[PDB]
Amino acid sequence: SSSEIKIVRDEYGMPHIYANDTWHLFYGYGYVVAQDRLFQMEMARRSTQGTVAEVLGKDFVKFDKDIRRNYWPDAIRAQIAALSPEDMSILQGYADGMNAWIDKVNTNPETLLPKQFNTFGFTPKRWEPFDVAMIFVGTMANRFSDSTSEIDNLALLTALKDKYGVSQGMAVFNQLKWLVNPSAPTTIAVQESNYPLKFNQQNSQT
Amino acid sequence: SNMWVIGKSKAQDAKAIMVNGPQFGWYAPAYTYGIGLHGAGYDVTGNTPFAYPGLVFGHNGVISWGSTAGFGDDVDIFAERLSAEKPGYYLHNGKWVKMLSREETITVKNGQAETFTVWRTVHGNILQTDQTTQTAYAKSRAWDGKEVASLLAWTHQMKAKNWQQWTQQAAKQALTINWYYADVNGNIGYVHTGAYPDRQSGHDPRLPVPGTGKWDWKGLLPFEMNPKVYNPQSGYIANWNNSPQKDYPASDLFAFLWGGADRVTEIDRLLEQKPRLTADQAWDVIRQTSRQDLNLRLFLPTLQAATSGLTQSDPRRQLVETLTRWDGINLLNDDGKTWQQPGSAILNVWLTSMLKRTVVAAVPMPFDKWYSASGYETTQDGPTGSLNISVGAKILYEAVQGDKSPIPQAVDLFAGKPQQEVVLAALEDTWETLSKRYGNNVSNWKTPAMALTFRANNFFGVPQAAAEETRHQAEYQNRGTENDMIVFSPTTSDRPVLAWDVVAPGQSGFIAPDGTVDKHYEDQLKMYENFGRKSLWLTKQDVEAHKESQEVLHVQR
Ligand SMILES: O=C(O)Cc1cccc([N+](=O)[O-])c1
Ligand SMILES: [Ca+2]
Repeated sequence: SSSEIKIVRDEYGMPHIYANDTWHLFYGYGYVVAQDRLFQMEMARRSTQGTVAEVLGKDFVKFDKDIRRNYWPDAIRAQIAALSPEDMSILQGYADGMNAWIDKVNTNPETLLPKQFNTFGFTPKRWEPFDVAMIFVGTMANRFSDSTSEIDNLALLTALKDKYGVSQGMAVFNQLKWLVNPSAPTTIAVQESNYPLKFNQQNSQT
Repeated sequence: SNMWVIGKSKAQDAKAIMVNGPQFGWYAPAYTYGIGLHGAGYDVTGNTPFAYPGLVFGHNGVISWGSTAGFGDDVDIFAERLSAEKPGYYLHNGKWVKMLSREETITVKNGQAETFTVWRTVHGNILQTDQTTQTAYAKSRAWDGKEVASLLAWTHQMKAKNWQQWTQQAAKQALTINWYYADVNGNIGYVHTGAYPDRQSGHDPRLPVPGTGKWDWKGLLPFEMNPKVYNPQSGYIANWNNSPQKDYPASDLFAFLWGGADRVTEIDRLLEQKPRLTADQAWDVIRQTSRQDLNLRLFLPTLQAATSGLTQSDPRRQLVETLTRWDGINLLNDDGKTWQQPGSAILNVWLTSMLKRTVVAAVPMPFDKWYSASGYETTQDGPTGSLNISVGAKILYEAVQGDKSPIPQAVDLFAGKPQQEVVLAALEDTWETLSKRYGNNVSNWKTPAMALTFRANNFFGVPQAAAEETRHQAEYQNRGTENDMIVFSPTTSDRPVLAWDVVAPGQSGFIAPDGTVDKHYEDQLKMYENFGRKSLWLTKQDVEAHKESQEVLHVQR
């Protein structure tokens, strides 16, 4: 059967999904996530879009503005609109599977709603593809691959220039924040290869 | 986050062993989510953060994969030129271009809503603006426009059956991430993935560049430039977020450096110690590195040379002899709260004093506060992430190497005094602080161990569980949030692969409305503390044999 999804859980409660097409496969995944981690997933969804203060109040307004200023949601929706049908099925299947379990939860809340929803006073809403993509962007692109301190570096550099003069302030900056250090222990041994590019380390752009 | 991959020539009783320890902090419910996917070209098993569609840690029966943070520089800031008159515009290649903008309303439970505007140029969203200089800073990411494709490369890679197929998917992952490979034939591999900018000559990537047009990136470097190695001559791949390769530049963060003092040396020493390792020995590296003090190795030779001419009754020298007898492995006493030897406390107080006398004194306030931490700072709940060697301490290590360090010492950090005199002064500070709190008999010093908390708040600081759901562990372990091990072609089984993991507190986070906790809510929490692990199943037979329940759905799109 093309319409069948079989879910088998092991002795540690880990789900295994058996399905025959992409959309059913990721629908199974979505559905067991909604069974196991629905409050965690809903707070992660609010965390990555900056909608926490709607359910938790004034202490999260700064947090939500900071999240919203760091991305451009239309750019993400445009990436989703360019997917082929096979790729789009992954994301749509997953949201649909979650929604099927959220439909049962919102229909029978006396036994199926996660206690924390009662505790924090609000109920789960339905997901779309954008929401599944934003779980991965808000937490992996948007802050595990977004590190810079360039503005603060320039403030340190300026402060070292005042202390030690212009040429000397730059050489101390290179002492404290070197661009490369040839004695660093590397995962690839020098007999296999080295990085070919060389970079300016003089702030030549000013 | 660490990882060690052991190939054919270093493996004992297998062809390849991969051990991964992603370090994101510790949470309740668990950071990652275990999941097996069997259909549509997929046949996979493992666990992945926030149950992403693609599994960051797992295997497909032919190849296995894992990740650590790359920390390459893939973000630069562009200083945009504004105009007092004609606001919302910025100069770019000789014309005044209009910014993209969008309005946002923040709805607040029991408050008034707040609306603000987000601005974006061709370089990226505006971080901050300086009205005085009429400058706005745009953060520009090399991966901008490829977030979704990176999510998809991590999903498609689960189908690869070899190096060549797997590197085609690595070439599409655009974030700065290390990726690791192992396979049934014993091959191993590593790629420092992501999109890196092709910068103009003279661009110093540690500081901002004018956004008026001449400094614009030329494009993105090709995938051939990304550091990668397949079947290395050494027989193994080890990483603890250290540099990928000789001459590769790191993130521009002021607190992040790749220098001669690096914690990956701790993994290297254990893998070079034995000619071959078994799976049980590869797993056991998690326990040693978890408990290892990272600064002993670095500064013990300096301490020894400075106190060599002192007498036996000089307290400074006794502190050094305690350190000389220790191997650096912390172990809890029977009380479950103090460490067996005082070594970490001694290095902590010594290093704080050394940094205040050297690095901190050469830097103007308020930037001196970036370089004063010893690396031991925690609270009662314990570290929020991995233990590392602090920036201050990496800079100090270069200074104590003298002309053996490749980094020019533009300012003498010892300020004209012989090194030994600064080392002995800090050691007198140390003896004064510690003896006052514990007394003079070093042998009965009971210093406080670090603990470990599974927090109810996520890494953003947002609740994802009630506060009582927090779990406490007595021993702090410098190890992955989850650990997983894949062993290919075991001589000890008929199975072609064997794999294990541990996802604590458990698979489920469900609590019924009456307060009944799911059966799999905390069944992995004691396992985690004792360095245990559970089996990961992949084949149908194995899944059926260990099944606890089954649910069948009938759905049509
Ligand atoms: O090490 C870190 O600081 C966080 C981080 C970021 C990206 C990937 C990671 N991993 O285990 O794949 C870990
Ligand atoms: Ca940069």
